[PDB]
Amino acid sequence: EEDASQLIFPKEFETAETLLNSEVHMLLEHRKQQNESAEDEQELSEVFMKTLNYTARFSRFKNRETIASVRSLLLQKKLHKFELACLANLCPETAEESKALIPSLEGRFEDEELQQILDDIQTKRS
Amino acid sequence: SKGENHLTVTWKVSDGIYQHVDVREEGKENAFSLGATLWINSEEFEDLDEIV
Amino acid sequence: KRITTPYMTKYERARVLGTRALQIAMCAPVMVELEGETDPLLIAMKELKARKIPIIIRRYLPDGSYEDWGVDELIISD
Amino acid sequence: LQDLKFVPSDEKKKQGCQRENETLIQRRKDQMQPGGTAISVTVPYRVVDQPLKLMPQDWDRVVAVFVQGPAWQFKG
Amino acid sequence: MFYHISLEHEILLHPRYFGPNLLNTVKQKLFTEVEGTCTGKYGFVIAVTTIDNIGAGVIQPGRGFVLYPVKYKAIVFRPFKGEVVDAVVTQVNKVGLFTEIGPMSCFISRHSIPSEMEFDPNSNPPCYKTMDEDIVIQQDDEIRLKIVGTRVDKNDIFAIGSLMDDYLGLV
Repeated sequence: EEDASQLIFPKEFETAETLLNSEVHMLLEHRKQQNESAEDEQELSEVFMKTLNYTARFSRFKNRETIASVRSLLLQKKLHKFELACLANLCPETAEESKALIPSLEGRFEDEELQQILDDIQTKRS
Repeated sequence: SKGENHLTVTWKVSDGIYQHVDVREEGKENAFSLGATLWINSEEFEDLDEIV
Repeated sequence: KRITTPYMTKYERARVLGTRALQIAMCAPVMVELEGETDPLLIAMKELKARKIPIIIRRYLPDGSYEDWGVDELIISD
Repeated sequence: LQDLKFVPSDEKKKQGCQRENETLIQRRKDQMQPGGTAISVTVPYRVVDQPLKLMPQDWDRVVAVFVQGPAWQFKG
Repeated sequence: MFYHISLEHEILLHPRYFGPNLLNTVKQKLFTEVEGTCTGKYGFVIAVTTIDNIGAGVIQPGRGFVLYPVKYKAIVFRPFKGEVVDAVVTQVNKVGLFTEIGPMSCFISRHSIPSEMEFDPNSNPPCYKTMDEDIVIQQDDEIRLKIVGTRVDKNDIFAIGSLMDDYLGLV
């Protein structure tokens, strides 16, 4: 029954709070830095390494303030916490594209307002 | 560090000046255990309380 | 604001010496100087008497509540 | 020894209690005459607390003795 | 997609570990026990961000171990059917593209990419291209793919992607 296109997710995951790739990058880099300072002979897993560098390739934002800002200026709208993250990860350019990627947005907003939101997010990209 | 047969008593003689003294242990049951007789400058001390 | 009896039941004392002895046998650190006995039961007993056993007794009440009592808080019988 | 009362030393130091130079009591205890009338009288008894400060007159006086265990307690 | 969630775990701690550093030792045992693990329930636990609280250690009767139910918040990557996620193509083959989304390996079968795409077995490296060579996708290229299915394995998850929707594809 699970399909993200129609916004249907398991009860166990519904209460979860989503994270942007830049956000995760800041968290994971904090974690690796903490790994170095308080040095102990401990090792970082392959899943963490291939998630840190992957998030590095798709981190649309780098400045810590740009992440909080895109998140705040987006949550001011009525988006679901899922759309909040995928629109900041994907950074769709045309509103028609955003609705194509996330079909949940169809009828949620008018195209010109949606385009405004997308334009704002895009100007924040670093 | 002198070995399982040793404990060291370090005490503060003055602010920023400390003495380190060697305590020899004998008759240990295990590496973790106390020796029945403590020694310092060849004289014996019966327990830590005697040393203090 | 506990209402159970402030005394250690014979069962509590027994199960404490049993479990604590087993932990000592598995070399969890001992809370009191071994004069050199090695039977974990004798050490666990010495701890108890010195009131140094690191265990709290979770006493369930019939209604479903519970009260945690440190072994150092309540009174030993023997 | 005087009040025949046990007090944990835990609280005594926690209360800030001050020390005597030695344990010597001039205690009151009313004792019955061979005709049965009780009236108290006392003259020096010394119980050991700081033994090496003791003066040459007193040391060999022991009649009864509170021991801790280790023999170093008596050195000298 | 990445999520921040509260999770719980019960760790059995050997009596030899009791003593002063006990709780820090629990914290440390938890990280090594759940980080990097993967489950169909929650996805991949990328990293533990914080430990909410360590529950009271219940001493198990009969065996000396005390079990600590510890609650913690971790970064977890959960894929879903219908997801649209950026993926890095790692290997191109005569039968679809092998790509990676974070820790999750993913595959786009030859039958789920647009009709125009065809395999070029001798390019350096091999790649998929259209009859006009307008879009050519090879190793290290970034592809927006839509996940259409997934299978859960022991400490692993594998997903099957598609490039059939209107705005998927290269970069």
